[PDB]
Amino acid sequence: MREIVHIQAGQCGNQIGAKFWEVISDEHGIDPTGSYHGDSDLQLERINVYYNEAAGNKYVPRAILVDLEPGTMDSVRSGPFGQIFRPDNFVFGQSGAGNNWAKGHYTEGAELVDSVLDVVRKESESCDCLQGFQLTHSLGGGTGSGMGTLLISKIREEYPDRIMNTFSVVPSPKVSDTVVEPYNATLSVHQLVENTDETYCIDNEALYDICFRTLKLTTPTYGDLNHLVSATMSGVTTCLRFPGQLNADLRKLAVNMVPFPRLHFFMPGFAPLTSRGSQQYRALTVPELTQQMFDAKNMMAACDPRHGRYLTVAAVFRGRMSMKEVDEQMLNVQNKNSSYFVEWIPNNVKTAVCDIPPRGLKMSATFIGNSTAIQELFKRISEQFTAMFRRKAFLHWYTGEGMDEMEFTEAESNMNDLVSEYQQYQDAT
Amino acid sequence: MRECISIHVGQAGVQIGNACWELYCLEHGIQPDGQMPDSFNTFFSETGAGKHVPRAVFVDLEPTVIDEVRTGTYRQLFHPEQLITGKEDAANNYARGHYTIGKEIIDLVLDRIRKLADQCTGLQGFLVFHSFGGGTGSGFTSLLMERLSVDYGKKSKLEFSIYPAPQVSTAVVEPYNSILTTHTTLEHSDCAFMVDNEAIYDICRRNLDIERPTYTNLNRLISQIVSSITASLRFDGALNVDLTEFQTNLVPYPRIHFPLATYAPVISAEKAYHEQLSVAEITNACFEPANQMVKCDPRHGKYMACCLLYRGDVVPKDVNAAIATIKTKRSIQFVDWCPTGFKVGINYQPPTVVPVQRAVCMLSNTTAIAEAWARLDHKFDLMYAKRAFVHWYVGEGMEEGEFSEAREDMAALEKDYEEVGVD
Amino acid sequence: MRECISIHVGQAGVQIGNACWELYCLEHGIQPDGQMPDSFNTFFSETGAGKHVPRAVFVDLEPTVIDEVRTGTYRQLFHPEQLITGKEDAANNYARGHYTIGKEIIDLVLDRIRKLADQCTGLQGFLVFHSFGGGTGSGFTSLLMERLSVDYGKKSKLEFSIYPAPQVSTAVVEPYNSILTTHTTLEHSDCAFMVDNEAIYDICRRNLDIERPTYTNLNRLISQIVSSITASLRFDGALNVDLTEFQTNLVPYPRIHFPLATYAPVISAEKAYHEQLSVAEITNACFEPANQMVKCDPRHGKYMACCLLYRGDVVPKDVNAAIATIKTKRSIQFVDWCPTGFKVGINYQPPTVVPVQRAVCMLSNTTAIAEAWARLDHKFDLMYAKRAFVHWYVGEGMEEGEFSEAREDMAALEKDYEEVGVD
Ligand SMILES: Nc1nc2c(ncn2[C@@H]2O[C@H](COP(=O)(O)CP(=O)(O)OP(=O)(O)O)[C@@H](O)[C@H]2O)c(=O)[nH]1
Ligand SMILES: Nc1nc2c(ncn2[C@@H]2O[C@H](COP(=O)(O)OP(=O)(O)OP(=O)(O)O)[C@@H](O)[C@H]2O)c(=O)[nH]1
Ligand SMILES: Nc1nc2c(ncn2[C@@H]2O[C@H](COP(=O)(O)OP(=O)(O)OP(=O)(O)O)[C@@H](O)[C@H]2O)c(=O)[nH]1
Ligand SMILES: [Mg+2]
Ligand SMILES: [Mg+2]
Ligand SMILES: [Mg+2]
Repeated sequence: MREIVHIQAGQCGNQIGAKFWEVISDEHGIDPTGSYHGDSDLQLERINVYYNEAAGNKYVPRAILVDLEPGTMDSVRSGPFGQIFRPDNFVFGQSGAGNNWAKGHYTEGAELVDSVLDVVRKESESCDCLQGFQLTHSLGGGTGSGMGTLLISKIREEYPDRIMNTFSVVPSPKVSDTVVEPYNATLSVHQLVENTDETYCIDNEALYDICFRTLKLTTPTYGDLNHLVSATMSGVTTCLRFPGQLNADLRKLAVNMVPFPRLHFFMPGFAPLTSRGSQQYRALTVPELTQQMFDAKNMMAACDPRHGRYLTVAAVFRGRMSMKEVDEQMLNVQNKNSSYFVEWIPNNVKTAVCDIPPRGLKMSATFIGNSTAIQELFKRISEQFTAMFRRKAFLHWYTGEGMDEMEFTEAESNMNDLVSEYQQYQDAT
Repeated sequence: MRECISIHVGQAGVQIGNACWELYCLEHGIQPDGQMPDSFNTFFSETGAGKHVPRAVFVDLEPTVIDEVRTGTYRQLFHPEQLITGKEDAANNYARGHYTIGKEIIDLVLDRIRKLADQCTGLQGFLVFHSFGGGTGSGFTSLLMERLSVDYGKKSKLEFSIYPAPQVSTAVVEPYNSILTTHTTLEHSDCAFMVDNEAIYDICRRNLDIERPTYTNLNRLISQIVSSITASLRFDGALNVDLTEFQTNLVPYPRIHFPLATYAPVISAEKAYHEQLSVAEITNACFEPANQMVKCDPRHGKYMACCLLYRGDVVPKDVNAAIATIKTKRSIQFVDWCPTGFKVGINYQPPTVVPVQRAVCMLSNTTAIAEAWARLDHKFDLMYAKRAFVHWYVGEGMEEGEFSEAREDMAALEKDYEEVGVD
Repeated sequence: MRECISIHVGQAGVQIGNACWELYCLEHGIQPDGQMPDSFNTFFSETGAGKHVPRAVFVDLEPTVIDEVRTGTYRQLFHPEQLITGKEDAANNYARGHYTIGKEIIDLVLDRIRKLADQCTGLQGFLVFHSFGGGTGSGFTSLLMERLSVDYGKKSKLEFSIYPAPQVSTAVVEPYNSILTTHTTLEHSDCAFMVDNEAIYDICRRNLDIERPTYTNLNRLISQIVSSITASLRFDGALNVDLTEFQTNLVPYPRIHFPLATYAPVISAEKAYHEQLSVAEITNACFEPANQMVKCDPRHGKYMACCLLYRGDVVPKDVNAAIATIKTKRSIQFVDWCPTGFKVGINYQPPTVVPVQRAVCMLSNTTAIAEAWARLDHKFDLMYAKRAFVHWYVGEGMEEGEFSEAREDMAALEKDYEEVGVD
């Protein structure tokens, strides 16, 4: 029970799911065809939550693939794990969003949304009990910006109780791959702050850093760039899919963490990370997995916890392990970094211990962090917005789609409303 | 499913297209007979039999250069209903290409567009290879673009053009062409492209080891640019940038649509060694002033927007360090209020050769191009100060004040880049 | 079991029939000797021995062109009791074909009909290949059709005729032929057919790559039309439309029976490639004004009814999308109170060649043809304003007021299409 429906969008977020469902394939023994080959019977006991068991020894990914041009759908279906999906669910347009938020939200967003909302309805009717919806997209492109954000407001009109999480990549701090990355951020900020229950936020540059600092890689591909988020997403629900000594799921992570509904923008953390040969010369145990999390460099969002204040801390472990080896490590590290936290929460460290490791190393941990460090990135992004707005450039596209300045201004004000509230609890102690 | 047709106007555009479709057939393995021993709908269409035809329309008012295609090696490739000829040329008279002769065969060429637009469904851009030198390549260019915004309006219209040279200038009334054509291509073209002949020579002389170039070799440089702009549609890279995005990326204000093309690395055969051509090495050579194909010094203004279309073998993190260098310099500087000034595009296809590892096309919408108009305004004033050659345009039905109406129109064009340059 | 006989009147109809039965023998594999090394009773009948004869009657008042069949290559095909000759021609005099000479050998030709009507039992239509140019092809035409409605009355009578050209006009009294023949062919013919010589030339010149056509090649175009009208009787398609239905489909009011034929695609041998000829591609070329064989612009009126006879390789759903395009346009427009204006006919037989995949015959009963009568009424007024050439028709026994009685008869004909055009 408590099955989960998967929605994709954009062009970056599809290739992540093109790697993420490969992760879920070997976390359940799923072949590239769709059949079953696992040996551990703990997989089949909760197989239903990410897969419909179709007729005749089949398993299909309960996932909704959405694009606006036939290129990326062709690349998925031709490469690995493309025939595993259902051909009914390759629901995609023909135009391409043109790297415009307004094309993905107003003109071309209204076309394909009806084809999606039946498929959302067909899966939600077919599911016995529904847990929540998940979305993987961009905040820099066109299809990831407008099309995904247009869906979630229609879903909040449908379901009040169902949770919602977007693994949305933050627009980049210093490198500028997108020319109009403020215009794909700020118009996407307003949709995320209203009706997204929890929201995952990953910087681009730290993902380049973690693939270069700890691992010391020379030619990092997107098969190894985007792979770290694929293990990250699996560690969020790894206590759902298998029993544990202390289980967890998506509702336990929500109500523990989010202190007020406008403050729900989180940061990940994963451990352990080695090189190809520099992997045994380290005591890869709980205290090494302890101190690998809490440093500044492990955060996939490029932010310094020293230049900010936390609010809550979640931690999800994998593999069999003891407890006082964990618990004292999950207690003492709050005291060495004592002033970095905030006063008004006793024991803000949420612990979660599954009993199944990844297919690989013996123990693993997934960190879910929340701090006031992220608002300092938005002041750059609000500066990046206003630098392209104090001359009022790039308006005739949105004017051609039809939009006043006030929709730009209030969303920038609502971006500043995020500024006025993460600073508010940071100023408090 | 996605298409992009091409039109060739004037004699200079045809010899560009003779080398362009020479290259495209070598890309997808097409013979000159339209034969090959997947997704290439952008430049081709399939017959009932296994033959492919180009989406090209060749117009000319003189019958000379089209017979060079109708009798040349690339003869069997073209539909004979595409090959359109006139009888009497405009003959370096813009008023003849705009009023006299071009008004007659305008019906045939526009009718061939909708005959191509049947099988097209993802119509994403137009290609008009027109020069500003000849009268046919300019006079027909204004008459052609007026009907298409009446025809489509929303669809993309791109012009890979040839800029008239400030020193090595062949004809006489070439200053008269540019001021008259300004009102059309600023009110119809979504993104025009300037290429000067003059910067190509030293690239041929120094960087290509042949001091005395041929016009067959001048077309080879631009033909590599046009392919790598289409490198996202015709193939699959990890970051495919389609032609709808470029006119939305590179244009901060809808009048400013004049970038410049820059192909790099440009090496010779003997200099293929003594180098390694890494992704950080070659992009600094892109911003070198003597490697671009427009006679404009980039350190005489500021960059409004920049684009980089990679192909061959490219890792983005290796390019991420390369772009981080160029922002952290001082002689290279941007328009300051545009801090996000890069558009990156990667294709995993090698740059093909016409009889290396990677290649870069750089598209930089900058303020360095605005001095080239002032060098051509200085040519146009004195030839109009004498009222020279008025009796040919008025001799072919043109208002004298239509020069004067377009005279102030360049001043409103020139004050745009001056206004954007300051903060 | 189903039959359709053919009659050829005048010199111009015989040379049509020389290429028609040339084509029919190549259809069913018949030699010129009536020999072949199933259901074809429409145009043939079997002897006691294994020989087949055509159901054709060749009449002429001059003995010239029938000797070209009696001595030609197609000599042994014809029954010598069918080959009927006269002695003195009408010689471009309608009163001679209607009163003088044609009254004598009228007994023989009508007697040959019932000799053919013995073996016929499914008599479904008549074919009268008559021109309006020559006097024999017009004067005998009026005398022939009067007896047949007395003979049969209920049976179908079709006339694949030749319209006199508004500019390229050979004889002098060709305006005198049309007004006099109007009362017969509007009161006997179930559905007449107009074909102009003039539109055939540019089809030969441009679309067939031969600027200088021959009358042997002019007949090849109409002979393909006549076959594909009979493509449902002589063969089996999924939607066979027999000749009883056309006169019931295409006729909203029993006076309006003047459609026009349109064969498509018309290509050359070298232009057989550079195309694919899909069922949506070629039907837009049908409504092109320069592809029809009647000098009438179809965008000068409205369509009352349209018919489409397909052959070759056709899927109806693929044609269903093609017909949906033509209703969803604006320059092509119908008579509005007839919203069901298509008749589709599919045969799974390829269009045979005379020394491609599919072919379309378009039959469009429209209001664009009504201007052609007014172009010919303007010719007839001035030649009758002088009372010119009255002493030949009155010189061969004709009333002067019989011109005047038929003069207002065209006005009642012309006001029909004007009345149907408005709502
Ligand atoms: N970490 C990654 N970032 C990526 C990847 N591909 C693109 N991007 C980033 O995502 C942004 C571009 O968004 P998309 O790839 O989703 C383009 P999309 O389909 O959403 O819209 P269009 O612009 O209409 O094509 C931009 O900031 C890129 O730097 C990837 O594989 N990994
Ligand atoms: N890009 C390019 N330009 C060329 C080439 N050869 C000549 N030109 C330039 O083309 C211009 C002349 O234009 P044309 O296209 O030949 O002339 P046209 O438009 O047909 O008009 P007329 O010949 O005057 O009737 C001059 O500025 C030449 O420098 C070439 O191979 N490539
Ligand atoms: N369809 C067609 N019409 C032709 C051909 N040759 C001539 N005509 C036309 O036929 C008309 C002349 O009619 P004819 O049939 O030759 O003459 P006729 O009816 O026998 O009468 P006379 O010769 O005057 O005794 C003119 O309008 C010619 O343009 C041909 O090969 N095909
Ligand atoms: Mg995309
Ligand atoms: Mg020329
Ligand atoms: Mg005759």
